[PDB]
Amino acid sequence: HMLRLSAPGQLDDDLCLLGDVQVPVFLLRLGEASWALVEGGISRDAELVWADLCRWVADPSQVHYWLITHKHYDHCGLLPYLCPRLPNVQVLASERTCQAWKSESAVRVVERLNRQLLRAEQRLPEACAWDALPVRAVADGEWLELGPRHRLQVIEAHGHSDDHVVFYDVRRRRLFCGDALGWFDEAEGVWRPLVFDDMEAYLESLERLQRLPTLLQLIPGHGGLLRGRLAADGAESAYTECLRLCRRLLWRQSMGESLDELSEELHRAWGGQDFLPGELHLGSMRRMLEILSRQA
Ligand SMILES: [Fe+3]
Ligand SMILES: [Fe+3]
Repeated sequence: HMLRLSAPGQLDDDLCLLGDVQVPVFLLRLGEASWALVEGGISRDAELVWADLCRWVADPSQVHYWLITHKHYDHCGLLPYLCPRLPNVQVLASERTCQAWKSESAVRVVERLNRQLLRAEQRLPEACAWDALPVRAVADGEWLELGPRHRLQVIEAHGHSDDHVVFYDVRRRRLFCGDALGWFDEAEGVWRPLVFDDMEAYLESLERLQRLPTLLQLIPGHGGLLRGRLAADGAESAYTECLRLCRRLLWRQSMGESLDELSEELHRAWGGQDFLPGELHLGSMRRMLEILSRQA
């Protein structure tokens, strides 16, 4: 579709999509000899993303930054496998995201979920320890001076997860929004909410993101780049779709429907029977509905 760029390769003068559009890694060209990556993908894509990267970057020591929106397994799975191959990279993540990588139990969930995505054929590259990643914690509101033409602000955007941040390039009216708006369903053309931590924070984050200067490019954690009206109206539409889901929940609960019943229905109606993102399955759908039920 015209308003959505969802193919691997070049997306803008400074911007490329690496790997699988469902779990993409974005490549920013910061200068003649300087690059950044945005989003951290899934572990099993290490060699695919590496192969794509080397088509654009002849010298991987020129990759200087890796920006991470949140701790979910599908947004940091590549780090232990590709960081050893990027000797100059600095991983930029929020305080709470960095904390997840020094938690034994959290690292265990991330690795189990990523291992489930391995094909029987493949073996992962040699990994460095999660607590040995070259990370620099970034704070809410901090300006990331990545290069002479790349200045991105860190914006706290909790609610999808308790650590989630977004990255705003105001020069380009470009927002890397992770999962904070949900999952864009390219079938129906609408956002599907992904409220896995706190509904009030998720909605509050979307209110603040609507107050940004009008977006030209909106780049979520899954599905590629959105432009035109999809970017300009994205945060508002995601807010609307979350309220719409709340109302549907309260409607059907008050007709005696159990959450498991509605979890099944919604999972079906959104296409769950590799269409939905890996993080939106019956169990996590059930978790989101639980969260919305409690906060309403
Ligand atoms: Fe997520
Ligand atoms: Fe995700």
